[PDB]
Amino acid sequence: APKVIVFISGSCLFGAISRSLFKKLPIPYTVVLLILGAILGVVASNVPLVEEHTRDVAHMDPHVLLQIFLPVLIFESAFAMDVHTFMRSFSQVCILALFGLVVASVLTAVLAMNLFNYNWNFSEAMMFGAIMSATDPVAVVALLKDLGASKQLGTIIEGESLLNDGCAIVIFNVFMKMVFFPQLTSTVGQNVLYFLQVAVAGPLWGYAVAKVTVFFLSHIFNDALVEITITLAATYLTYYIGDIWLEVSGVLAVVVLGLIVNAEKTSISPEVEVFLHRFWEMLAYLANTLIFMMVGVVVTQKALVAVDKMDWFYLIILYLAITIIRGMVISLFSPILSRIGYGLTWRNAVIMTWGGLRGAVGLALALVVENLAGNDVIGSKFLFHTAGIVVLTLVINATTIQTLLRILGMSDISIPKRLAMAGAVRRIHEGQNRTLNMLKSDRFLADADWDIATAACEISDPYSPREFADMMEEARLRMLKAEKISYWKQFEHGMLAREALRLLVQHAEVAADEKDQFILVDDLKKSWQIKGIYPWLKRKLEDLISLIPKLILVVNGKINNQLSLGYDVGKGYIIGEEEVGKIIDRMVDNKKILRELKHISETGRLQVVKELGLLQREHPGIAVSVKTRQAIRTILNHSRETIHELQGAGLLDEMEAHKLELTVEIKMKRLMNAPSSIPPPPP
Amino acid sequence: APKVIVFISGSCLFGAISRSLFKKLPIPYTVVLLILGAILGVVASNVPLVEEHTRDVAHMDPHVLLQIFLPVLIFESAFAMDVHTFMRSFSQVCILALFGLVVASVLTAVLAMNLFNYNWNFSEAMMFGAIMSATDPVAVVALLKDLGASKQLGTIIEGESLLNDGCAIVIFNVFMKMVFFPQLTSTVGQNVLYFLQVAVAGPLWGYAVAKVTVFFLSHIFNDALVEITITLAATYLTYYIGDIWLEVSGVLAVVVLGLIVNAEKTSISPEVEVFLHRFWEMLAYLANTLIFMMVGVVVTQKALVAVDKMDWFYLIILYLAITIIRGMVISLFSPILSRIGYGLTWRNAVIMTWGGLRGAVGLALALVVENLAGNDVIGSKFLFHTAGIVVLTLVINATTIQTLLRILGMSDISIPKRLAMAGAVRRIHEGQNRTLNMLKSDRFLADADWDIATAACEISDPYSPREFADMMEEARLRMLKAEKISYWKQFEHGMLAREALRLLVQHAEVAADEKDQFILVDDLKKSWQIKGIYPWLKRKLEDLISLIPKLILVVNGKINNQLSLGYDVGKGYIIGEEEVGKIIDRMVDNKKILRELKHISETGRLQVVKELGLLQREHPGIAVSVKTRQAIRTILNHSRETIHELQGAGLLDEMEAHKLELTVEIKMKRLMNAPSSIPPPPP
Repeated sequence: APKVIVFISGSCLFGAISRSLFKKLPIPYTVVLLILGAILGVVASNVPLVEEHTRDVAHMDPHVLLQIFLPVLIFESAFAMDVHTFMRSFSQVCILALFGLVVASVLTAVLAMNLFNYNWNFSEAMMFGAIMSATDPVAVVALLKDLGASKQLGTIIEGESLLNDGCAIVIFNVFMKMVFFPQLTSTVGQNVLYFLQVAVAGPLWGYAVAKVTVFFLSHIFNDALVEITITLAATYLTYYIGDIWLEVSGVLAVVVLGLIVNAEKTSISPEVEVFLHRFWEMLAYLANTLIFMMVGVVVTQKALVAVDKMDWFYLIILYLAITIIRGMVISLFSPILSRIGYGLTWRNAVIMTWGGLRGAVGLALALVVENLAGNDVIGSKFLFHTAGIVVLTLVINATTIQTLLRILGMSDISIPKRLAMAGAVRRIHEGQNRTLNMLKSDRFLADADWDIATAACEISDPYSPREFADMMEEARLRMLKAEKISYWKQFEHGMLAREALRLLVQHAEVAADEKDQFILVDDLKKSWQIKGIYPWLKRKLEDLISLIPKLILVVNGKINNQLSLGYDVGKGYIIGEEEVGKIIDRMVDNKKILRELKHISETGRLQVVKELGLLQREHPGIAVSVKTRQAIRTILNHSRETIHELQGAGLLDEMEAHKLELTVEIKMKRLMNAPSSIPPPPP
Repeated sequence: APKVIVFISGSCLFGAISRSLFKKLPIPYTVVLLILGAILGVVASNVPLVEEHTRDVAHMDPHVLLQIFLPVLIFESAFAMDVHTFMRSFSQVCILALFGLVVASVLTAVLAMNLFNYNWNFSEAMMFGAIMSATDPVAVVALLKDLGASKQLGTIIEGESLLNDGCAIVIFNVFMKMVFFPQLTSTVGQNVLYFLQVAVAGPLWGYAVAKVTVFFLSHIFNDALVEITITLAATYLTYYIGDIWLEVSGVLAVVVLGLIVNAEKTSISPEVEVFLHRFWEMLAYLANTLIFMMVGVVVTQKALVAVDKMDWFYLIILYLAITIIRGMVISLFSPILSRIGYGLTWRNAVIMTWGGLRGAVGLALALVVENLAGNDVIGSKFLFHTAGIVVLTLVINATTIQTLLRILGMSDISIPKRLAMAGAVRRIHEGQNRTLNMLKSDRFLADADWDIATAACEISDPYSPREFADMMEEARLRMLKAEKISYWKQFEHGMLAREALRLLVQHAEVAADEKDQFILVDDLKKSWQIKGIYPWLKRKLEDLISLIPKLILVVNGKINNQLSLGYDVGKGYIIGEEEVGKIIDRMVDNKKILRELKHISETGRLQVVKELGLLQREHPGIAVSVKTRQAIRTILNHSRETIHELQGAGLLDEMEAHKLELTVEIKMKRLMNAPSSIPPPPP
């Protein structure tokens, strides 16, 4: 009879209670989860049966808890990313994560040696800084995505969290294997070979197993269960094979596996995408709950017997030191991120310094370094410092980050957003009023109550000369709002891709950020440009042909992936300009500015149609293949709507319409692995 | 560095390979999974590394594998049921499962005693029968659900599998505690006390923890992870507490918990319903794969060293004898089951006879016996017999049940559903042709390929005087087909409950199976039958009043659910008669039979209207509450459609529309937890 099952179920029930009872309060559920873990630990210190449960579960081996709890949390943090905005901002995020992590660990080691009274070494203080610098701000990025326009800020803080966490586990692991396993004395060349093979074969093995997983997932139809099992087995086997069967740090392998799988899901069916997102979020929630309750039990059992007032004072100075260190790192690396196309303002820098929340990854590393130390006091000091810093950072930084988001003025509602929200509230009020008026003249519902129905069905708003040049700017902003709604309408019909929609709306908003310019061509130059090493290798392999067919198929697939996005962007621009020229007459009443804006739209139309013609001429087979792909996708979606309205006509039951939906889903998954470039037909 | 993770990942990959590769073959994936497990066990018998992995995993404690695997499989087998058709046939399937299981275990014990050469006593042979009588026909249930109108017998065999697993593991645990732990000698009074305590406090504890879990799930809004966590923790804690902390039969507790939670999902949000269904199916697949692979490994490592030709002959005649015994059980219990409302015909009798497929439940119990027997030969003979029965039963019974459903004529597709399918194929073909002609005249995809796209867009055929009185019967069948089409069309609008729609279509099909009678009111008046013990309890407690407030609230909620079901059935019949009277003119040309059929429909409508008037006379306030619920549901559904059409018009962005959808989903869940009877207002 195991006690792991009853401890896991009790931790799950306590986590459910902490999530339910602490929704409105700004203190997160993990703090009261750690408090309940401390209460459970002192109950185990009194009661022998709870002592049996806690010695069965909480006093476990570090390696099994590491290799179980890190893959699920790391894969969820890499699978919840938005890969397009992360990859288009990978430069500043990657250099900030790597350089800020190494200099923050160095500064934390130096300040630990200059402040603490323990007789530690430089490598052990570097290990302590590696544990300290690990972050996991789920609540910060949730609040940042709840305030609207800072989507890029949430993207860069999530990418900083993922890369900082992964490489923090990497540096903690290499210093743990250097210090805690001291029987190996090696040369400089073998050490730099080991560092090179870790830092290369992490993402390399992760990319190899990710492409193997993608190749497996693409050729699977009509069973989501195999896809879920293959994803879970690939993640766990990747981490275990990397971390045990070779010497490669497998953390980066799981990070890049999650990033590549998130760059996929075109192959994965959408119901499996929704299931995998919810399933990995649930697994990470269970892992966080188990890690927090285990570290609460172990902290109140064995880390409480050595704490004194000097340790408390060093903990307070440690909190101030890590805040000052993160502020200094961001302030020192601010010109480097300002040198790139997306710089950061001072409010984003402040909310990134205050956005650092210590995480269950750091608690798991603290548990590993606590149990791996033995009976000496150093592991208890590491665990106590990590628990104190995570409690202080979680409570104070959560409450003050809500306060600072309110104060710094980026949480306010936008005036066109507020107007659109008020219009939607008025529209749903009129819709409910006419629904009530229709329900009044019902032969079954004329006797029904209406005051209770109106009280229940009420939705409140959650958000509570030179003049001629000024109205030119107002007409321009109304025109770009019409552009936004036209782009969203053509996205809604299924004619556009999600990434092309995101590119169009980011081009429209950076056009909106200026005074008297529309969505131009110079910001749209980089859309369809396949220019680079790809056509160079394409013409190299075409000269060599006339594994080489596999290489030219891979190059053709990359060219198809760029060209479909460029084709979608150009055709979406055509559709948007045609629609906004259809509706230019209603909103614009002045003929001069009407002809001016129509001339601007016609110039954009002619340049985009000639560049689309040149795009077709430069690669005929690729263009005809992607337009055949768009045609077959359109007619498959029309057949899907035909099946849906046949179910909505009552002529076909749910089971046979489900069979036909399965047939057209098989057809769309077969359309996913289409041939890359059909040859052009003879006349 | 555990090896359970690498064996779990390897088993998951092997199960994925076996499911993907053998999809077209009629051989199930479990047999080739066990073959791969046997090959891996032979490799472990040779290679020391695979020996270490199989020693770490396959040589596990039986109690930990029981309490890990059995609640998952039992809860998924309970949760995958449709609870309405299970509860309507609960008496028949309960007496069939219980009596057939006990007499099959007795006959298998007697057969083993007079057949096998071992000196087994009666209790070990009863344990052998309890292992041998456990059935898991999942693929049979899927095949019967594929075969059209065989819904009732599929639900009967599914509930038979669930209850057979339940009391089979109950009697297995009782006789295993009798044999393998014989140090306790007990009195007859204490033995019957233990039997009554098990057979009562199993379902009692299951019902108590199920109502606690349901009341917890009803008060949880806008988060899913808490609900998934609560469901999984409730299942694990229920099985562990019942098996260990009490002497409760833990299998029956999880059966009752799964059936009660399946009676709900009115409280659970629909996305959480879909996630819970797919997640429990995935957990059951993982448990089944692990059980089959470990069974193959142990049965080729330690349970194949005592095999001989006499053992093989005994196994073959054991298979023949248990097939004969199950057929004899079905034949002898056919009249008792035929006295009830759904009598089993001989084709359904031999389908349920040949449908008995042994599986993971019996394999896990055989593993428990093989580990508990130690070095004795009894565990080896048990595991070899059970594994051989499972593999040959799966192969032979799967192939012969495919040929049996072909031979018996239950795989024959009905002529009107084939005509409707052909009409749907014609409609989707002409829709494909007209949208192809629409795609012909466009400025975007004019240069695209056409022949390959049209070849890929082919939804093919999946299915490849007195006579004047006889054509009146066909017109009656056509008009009841129109009535059930109207019922499904009312279901499309969102006025009918799922159980009300199922009741209407089963009334429609039992009217279709008769000569000259329509969907009458005599078979329809069972829906609102309030004549029961609940109004008697309500009136006696109201006379006591004028904890019992909670009692009358529970009784009021139960009769509120009954009144809601009856009112939905009556209103659905009224709206269906109004619709079929609106469309009676087109499909009827003869005026005399037109007036006759319209008179029948009008008399039925008047009868239903007057008895619903009597029904709302009986309980005014509960009728007010249910029509208030109907009005609130209609207004919120129109609000959801208004948000969806603001999204479809592009006026509202995706995240604010998701926030509004979350708001109306919260209001719908609050409508689910409404007061069951609002008091009527004074005039």
